[PDB]
Amino acid sequence: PLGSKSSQYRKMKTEWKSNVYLARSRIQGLGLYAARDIEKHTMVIEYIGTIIRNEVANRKEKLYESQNRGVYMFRMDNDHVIDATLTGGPARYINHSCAPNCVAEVVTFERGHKIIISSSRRIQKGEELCYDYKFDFEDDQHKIPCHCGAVNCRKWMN
Amino acid sequence: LGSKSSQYRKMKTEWKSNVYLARSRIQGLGLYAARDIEKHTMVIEYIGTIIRNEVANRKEKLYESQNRGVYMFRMDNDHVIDATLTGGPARYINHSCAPNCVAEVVTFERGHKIIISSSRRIQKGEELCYDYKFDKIPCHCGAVNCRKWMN
Amino acid sequence: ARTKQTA
Amino acid sequence: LDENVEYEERESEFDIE
Amino acid sequence: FKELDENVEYEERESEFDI
Amino acid sequence: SRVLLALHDRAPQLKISDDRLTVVGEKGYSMVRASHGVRKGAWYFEITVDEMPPDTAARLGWSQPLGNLQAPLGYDKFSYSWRSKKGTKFHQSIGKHYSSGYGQGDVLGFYINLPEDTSSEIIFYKNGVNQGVAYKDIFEGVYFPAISLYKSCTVSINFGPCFKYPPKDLTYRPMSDM
Amino acid sequence: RVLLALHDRAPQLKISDDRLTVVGEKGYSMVRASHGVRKGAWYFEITVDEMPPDTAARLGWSQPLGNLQAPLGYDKFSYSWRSKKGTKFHQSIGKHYSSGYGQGDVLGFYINLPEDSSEIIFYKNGVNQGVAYKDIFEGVYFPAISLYKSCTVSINFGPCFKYPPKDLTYRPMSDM
Ligand SMILES: Nc1ncnc2c1ncn2[C@@H]1O[C@H](CSCC[C@H](N)C(=O)O)[C@@H](O)[C@H]1O
Ligand SMILES: Nc1ncnc2c1ncn2[C@@H]1O[C@H](CSCC[C@H](N)C(=O)O)[C@@H](O)[C@H]1O
Ligand SMILES: [Zn+2]
Ligand SMILES: [Zn+2]
Repeated sequence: PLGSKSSQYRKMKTEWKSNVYLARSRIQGLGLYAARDIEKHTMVIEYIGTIIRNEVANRKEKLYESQNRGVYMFRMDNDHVIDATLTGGPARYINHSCAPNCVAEVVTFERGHKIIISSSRRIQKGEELCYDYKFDFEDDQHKIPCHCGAVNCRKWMN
Repeated sequence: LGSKSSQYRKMKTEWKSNVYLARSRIQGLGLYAARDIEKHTMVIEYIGTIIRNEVANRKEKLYESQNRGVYMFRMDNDHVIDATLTGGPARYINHSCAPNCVAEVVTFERGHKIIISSSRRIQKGEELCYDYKFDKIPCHCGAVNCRKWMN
Repeated sequence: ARTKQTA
Repeated sequence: LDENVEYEERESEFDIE
Repeated sequence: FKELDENVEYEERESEFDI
Repeated sequence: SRVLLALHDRAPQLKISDDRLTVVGEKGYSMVRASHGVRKGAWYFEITVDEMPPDTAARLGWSQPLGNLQAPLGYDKFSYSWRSKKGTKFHQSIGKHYSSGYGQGDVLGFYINLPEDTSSEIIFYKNGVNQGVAYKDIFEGVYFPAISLYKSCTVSINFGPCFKYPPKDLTYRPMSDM
Repeated sequence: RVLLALHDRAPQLKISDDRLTVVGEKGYSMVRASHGVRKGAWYFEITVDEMPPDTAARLGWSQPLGNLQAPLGYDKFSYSWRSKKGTKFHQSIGKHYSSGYGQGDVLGFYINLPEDSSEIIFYKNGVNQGVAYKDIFEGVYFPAISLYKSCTVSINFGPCFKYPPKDLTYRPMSDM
């Protein structure tokens, strides 16, 4: 059952621009920031992009990696990935943190899945938005370091 | 519809929304449906002072001697509800040979009550009427095949 | 490939 | 009030003056 | 880079997978 | 047998769940009937609007077997329907003012009364509230619960015997009795 | 400025520091707002922040004499709207009105008290749910929250509402 998720989603779609702005991250590169105070359990922004198949995502990642082009992919389900590297929305910029103030969740409408970024606590204007990426844990030569800067940081994004 | 008890409590909180007084086409004043009432709905209570028969006989003679109109309803064979002084709008309900309401005594531990319930679906602005049940004045209920006589 | 995930 | 009242009869309720 | 107001389905090319 | 959405008596573009109690619309109005119909007495069923995005709509109610499946409920003489948009009632494609609208999350009730001899009646319910008599003295015949959807909305039907808002002002039998 | 009252409240309810969020505790209990209205058309909003399994709310309007240790709608002094099944309550009588509401819904509360035709109207996510009561008792009415168990709601008195009604005029409760 959808509960209030349809209304929340549609309301978020008409005012997400008032919730966020883009700026230099204290964590890495660019990030998204709260343009205003955001209450707990608020739908903030949708992760938007081009829906691609798994093997497409594997080919594209190697091409993206060929160009030092970062990770802008978000898995939608077992068979599909949202690629936001070349086209999509500003949610691609939300950084990872060990002390996250947002969560990422799939909402299942009949017209398709949507990746929604929601508040897990009250967020104050000017705070950087961040969620747990939940990257697949991997090997050392792979291993990627974390600079979320929070106290009790796990030190790795894996 | 549920317990007669809970129907009654429900009715007591909203009976003012069920009825209104107006000049009757039958006689004097009457009571009319302020809205649509589905069949077998409790509409209003006939309230008053519960008195035994010999008290009612003496009270009735006293009222007539003072030219005040008497309003009474016989609950059972030994008790009458005198609404002449302590009654509500249910005392203005007229009689009809083709009634749309019935008057029933609902036994309760608290005490007995006279409840006027709808016998069919009733529509807003229709006059409310039950059958005064009889044992002689002309009846002017206006129904087809009127029984012509009362009291 | 490496992707952000919900779970 | 909107409820029934039970009459309380007097000892002499039925007597003649 | 082009923004999108909604998700869109990728239209793969014939040689999408080729090296 | 158990009362379900009909296996074959239905527009092929409609997407019906495997328990055959949920249905999704597809482009223009198209209809599915229930597997059982009623011909005498008073009967009842419920429908929940699971999802109704903007610019989708439903027309719900009762249909005779000759109700056109590639048309909205209420299109011809063989059906009577209630439209999510503005609460309009439809019969022979004429829409009359009836109730206010309904939408996602609403649980709708459907009462039909086909009395023997010794007037027939169609009544709709919105989350347990009696919306009044929509059609009186309807064509004699057998009537099936019927669902017609406009675009990709989703509804679920409940034939009984346990309803979310069982009527207390009317006596009925649950459609599940068939 | 309009807040949840800090003494016109059942003590067991947990009021936030901002006095705009309340968490329930066990059996139904009520908090009223600090300001009430006798006349005019007024509006406020409540968002259901959290509604765990088996928790519930009854939300609406209460006169000062409404029982704080009881659900809203318990007596003659209040009118409420129950999360479970959208039931309307007044004098402990539940009647079918709308569908249910729960976590993440944004509820709107309208009252009209003309000088002298009163009505109470509820909204769910900007959708008018219909007149719930009419010709209500005369008096001073306060925005009122009653909660059953540990559910969490947040009240917004205005003037900026998430779903400002588009079908009638009002003033925000915040104007008091
Ligand atoms: N907590 C973190 N520590 C180190 N790098 C991070 C990080 N969170 C995000 N990043 C970087 O950002 C990428 C995710 S896309 C996030 C936006 C990025 N900061 C940008 O300016 O484009 C990751 O591939 C990683 O390189
Ligand atoms: N069907 C009927 N025909 C003629 N008189 C009637 C009547 N029903 C009620 N009445 C009159 O009303 C009395 C009952 S009290 C009912 C209210 C009454 N019409 C009034 O205005 O006071 C009866 O004694 C009789 O006098
Ligand atoms: Zn970290
Ligand atoms: Zn007569």
